[PDB]
Amino acid sequence: LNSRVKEILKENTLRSMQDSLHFKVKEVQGVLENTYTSMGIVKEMLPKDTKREIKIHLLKNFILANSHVAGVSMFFKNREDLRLTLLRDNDTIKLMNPLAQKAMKNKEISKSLPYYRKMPNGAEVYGVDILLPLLNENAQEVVGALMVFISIDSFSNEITKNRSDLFLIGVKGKVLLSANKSLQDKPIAEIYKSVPKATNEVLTILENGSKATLEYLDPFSHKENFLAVETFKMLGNLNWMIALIIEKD
Ligand SMILES: [Cl-]
Repeated sequence: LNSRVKEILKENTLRSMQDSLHFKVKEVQGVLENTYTSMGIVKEMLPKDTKREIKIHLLKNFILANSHVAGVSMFFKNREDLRLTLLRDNDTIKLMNPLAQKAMKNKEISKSLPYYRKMPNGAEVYGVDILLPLLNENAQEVVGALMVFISIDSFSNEITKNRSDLFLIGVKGKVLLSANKSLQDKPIAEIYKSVPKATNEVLTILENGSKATLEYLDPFSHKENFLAVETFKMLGNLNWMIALIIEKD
């Protein structure tokens, strides 16, 4: 049978891979729908006819209350006095946007591309911004806006601490985080040039927002791998995805 069973063994493995991965994905999700809420609080309170001294603490608290959050920032249309921008030194520091606007012009909220933000010590952090229009007591008029800078790098906790077999992949297939940092901000279609059968199945699932398994010769290991991949809407509409690889052995 050694092939009848090599094939049942395969099934056994991919099943538990997807089980594990599905847990890995649940993890990373609730770490952000917690924030989007622990956030959200913030949206309603801030635009209160309260004071700059008040709101700072409000924001300075919400950063502290969300590890993977690395900064925030505030605007108010003609009340220009109310600009400010708080970031990560190891406490917060105060330092010194057609999307922010755009989502005011909506009252729907939006995200950005991943990008690298230089930080008060000098260090550059990969992250996305999450915009959040600020609106009036009646909520038919647009006040200012908020901006929460989510460190993608902060998720090495979930992604790369003591394992190195997971990948976080965001839009059109750009590796967002991975044990090897050479890959951050490069798209899978070029990292894995060698296996378009594979990257086209991954880019497809990403688009459709689903899960699958498959195999590919890895170009770093030079050996065949099993791959399980699974998606989730990063705000709680477009997908991020996590990948879990296992060398056949
Ligand atoms: Cl993304």
